[PDB]
Amino acid sequence: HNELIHDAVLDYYGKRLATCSSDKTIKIFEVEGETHKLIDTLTGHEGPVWRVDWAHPKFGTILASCSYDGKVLIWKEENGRWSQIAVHAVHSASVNSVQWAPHEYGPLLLVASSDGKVSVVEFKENGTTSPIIIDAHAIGVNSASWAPATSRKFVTGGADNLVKIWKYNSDAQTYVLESTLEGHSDWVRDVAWSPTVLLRSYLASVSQDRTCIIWTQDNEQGPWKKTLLKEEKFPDVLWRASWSLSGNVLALSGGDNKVTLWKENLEGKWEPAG
Amino acid sequence: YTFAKFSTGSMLLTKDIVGKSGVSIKRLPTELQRKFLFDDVYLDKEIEKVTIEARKSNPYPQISESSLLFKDALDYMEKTSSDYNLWKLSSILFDPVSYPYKTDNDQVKMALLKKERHCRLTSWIVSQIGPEIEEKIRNSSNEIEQIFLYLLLNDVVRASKLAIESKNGHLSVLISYLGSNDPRIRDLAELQLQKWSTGGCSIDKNISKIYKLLSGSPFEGLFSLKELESEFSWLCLLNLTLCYGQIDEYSLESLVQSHLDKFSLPYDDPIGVIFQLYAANENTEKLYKEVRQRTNALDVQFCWYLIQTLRFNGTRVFSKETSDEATFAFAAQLEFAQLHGHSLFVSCFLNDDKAAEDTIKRLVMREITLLRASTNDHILNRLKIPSQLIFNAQALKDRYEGSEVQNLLDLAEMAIVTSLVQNNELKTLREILNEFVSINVFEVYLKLVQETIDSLISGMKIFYVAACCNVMSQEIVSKILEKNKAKLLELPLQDLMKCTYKI
Repeated sequence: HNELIHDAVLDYYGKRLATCSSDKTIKIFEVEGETHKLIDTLTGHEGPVWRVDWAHPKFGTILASCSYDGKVLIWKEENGRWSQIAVHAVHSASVNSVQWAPHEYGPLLLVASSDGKVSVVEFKENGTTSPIIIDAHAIGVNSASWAPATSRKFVTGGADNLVKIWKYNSDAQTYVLESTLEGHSDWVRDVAWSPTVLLRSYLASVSQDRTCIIWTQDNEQGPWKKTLLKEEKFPDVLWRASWSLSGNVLALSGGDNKVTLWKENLEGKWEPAG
Repeated sequence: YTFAKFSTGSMLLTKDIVGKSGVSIKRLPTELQRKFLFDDVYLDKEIEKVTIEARKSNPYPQISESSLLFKDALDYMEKTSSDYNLWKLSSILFDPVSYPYKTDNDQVKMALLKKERHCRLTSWIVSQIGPEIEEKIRNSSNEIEQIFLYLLLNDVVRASKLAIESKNGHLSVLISYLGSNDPRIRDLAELQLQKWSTGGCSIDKNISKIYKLLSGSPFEGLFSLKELESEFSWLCLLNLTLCYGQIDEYSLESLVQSHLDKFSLPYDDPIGVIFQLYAANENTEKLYKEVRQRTNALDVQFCWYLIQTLRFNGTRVFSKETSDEATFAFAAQLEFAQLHGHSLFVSCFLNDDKAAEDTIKRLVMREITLLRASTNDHILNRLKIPSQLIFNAQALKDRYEGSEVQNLLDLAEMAIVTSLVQNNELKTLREILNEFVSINVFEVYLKLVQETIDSLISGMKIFYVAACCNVMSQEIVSKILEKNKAKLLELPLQDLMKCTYKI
């Protein structure tokens, strides 16, 4: 019995899968082609676990999950026995996304909850949490993705149909908003920064209004460029939108039971692939 | 509701309630469709053809010499497949010819090389059009037309023979000139054609065609074979230009270009594309870019191989950015095919050192395990993968699988925590001395063995879980051994129970 899992994540080396469902449990699997043997079940949430996310193995085996009970729970495998080492629930509503930073930033976490907040939880020398939070969106935040870089930044998708690009500032010590972008007529479900250290940067912003805008910024200066992936509404509301590391391929999880795939061509415009 | 993101090992997980986990491990459909690529022998022999040098802005490998030729791939393909035709024709036009015999001076050499290339190209075209024309000869009901068709197969002698046999003797004589570029005959033939085409009550339809061939400009003309556009493969007519056409005064390229200027080729036809890229000479890249946005006849792999050959043979010129674009694309296709060694190898052909560094590093660290199996995987990490990168990556894989020699080459304290035998401690101390946190060093120095300093160090370390308690217990035992007194009592002034037992 597992009729509705909400999120799954793969570890750096892809040996250990972590699915999370609505019955509150987080199941860990040892994958091997066909056969994923169930190795664990983790019960510590008071509502459907929306998302899970491993951290960089540089920090051992850590997995931050966020669930409907408004609480972010950090887990850790310890000699082959899992244990909830920390928790971070400074958010008064259902926590939606949770995504670790690039491992060069430390062990930073990115939480994004419906109380219009988004936190960056550092884990200090005592391993204790060092929360520095910001207000992100009015009617709630559905998602928040990190950006790689070599001047740190992330993106957030809102319930006011916004897509925001925040940047760290030593003057403020809190991430200062640097640019907001408007293009959807309904709750911005997911936002994704692309890991392509190439000539430009790409953002795929899926939404409830069955659109997927692509914000391609030329460089560090010239603002983004709006590009409705295709100019027809998808047969059903879209949920997830993920970039590929090698290649800059885009995967779109529409509520139409297939996942589409879109690649950029020399027109600059985007074309299906599969 | 659905969810799907991309894996580290770029592949896709989606909701799937037919499986056991509630997700599906999908092998991302690879565009990379070319069999020999999944065979590691090809890759080994392909690395044998390369000279790898470290960059002048970082230690990461990038290619200094390549001896790759379109020629080389041909062994791994069927001589029957259209692909083989593409690669072969590409070899004929682009791979350097060698002329083994010594030549009085070097411009003669150049000339001979031109003749050789020309002869191979035209033999090949005749190979292709062969059955087409032979079919046409099968169905002809007229001898002079057959003679013409034999000229279409660049068989001057059989044409001459049929002429002889069909009682067309003068024609026969004329034919024997085909393929000598005698400008006298050229202008005479053209003259005869004008005289006919000014009065000339009637001349046989195919005799005029043959004269037009002798004219050296069979479409370029005023009695033009251009209308044969509708009766013959474009390649067949191109054969006509290449064989007769005016070989000596023109270069192979500008000749082919001359022909192409008279006839649009189908956008989708790739042997067409190759001729266009060959003829385009002065701006191959320009055309290549045009070809890119117009068609997919040239695949990712081919475009990369092409660009690389031409680059490393001086044959032609491509932007650092276009060569890198091609290279990225192919390396990516390869990585989507779980062909990491091969993707890595390709990744090395990057000009942008920054990008090469990132790509290479990222991939090696993410995928180190698979990249350390056979000797064909060894030569791989003996591309010139930086010692640092290889071991560093290997360090990460150990921390995650629950290393030390790597770290030796915060985190160190965590390793020391994991470690808590004497010989190993000594070796670690030696490594630390070679490298030269301080508190741990003091503790180690004490363990190898002033007492008060060691005590203060241990206390400081305690201020900074099972391992630590064990170390504390060991220190306690040592102190107890030392007391066996007043100084020891002065220094002192389950853990609680032990402390009580001590007092």
